[PDB]
Amino acid sequence: KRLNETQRQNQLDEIKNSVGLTFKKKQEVEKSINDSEKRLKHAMTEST
Amino acid sequence: ENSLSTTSKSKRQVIVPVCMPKIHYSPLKTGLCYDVRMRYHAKIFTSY
Repeated sequence: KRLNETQRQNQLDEIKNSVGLTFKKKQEVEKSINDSEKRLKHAMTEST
Repeated sequence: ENSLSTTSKSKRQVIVPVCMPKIHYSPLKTGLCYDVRMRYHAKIFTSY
C-alpha cells in the first residue's frame, strides 16, 4: 500500500512540475508571439 | 636489544576479568522518522 502510495505521490509531484513547465513555456512564448504580431503589423503597413 | 627485558617464565593469574564496556552512549543507533504519508497535504493552485 505504501509502494502504490509513493508511486502515486511521485506521480503527483511530476504532474505539478509539468504544469509549471507548460505554463512557463507558454508564458515565455507569449512575448515572442506579441513581437511577431507587431512585425506583422509593420509588414502590413509596408504592403499598403 | 634492551637489557631491561622482563624475565618471568610462568603463567600469570587473571587480574581484571573481561567485562562488558561501561559506556552509556553509542552501542545503539540513531532514530529516524520517515513516512511518505507526511508528503500527503497538497495545495490547490486556484488563482492562476
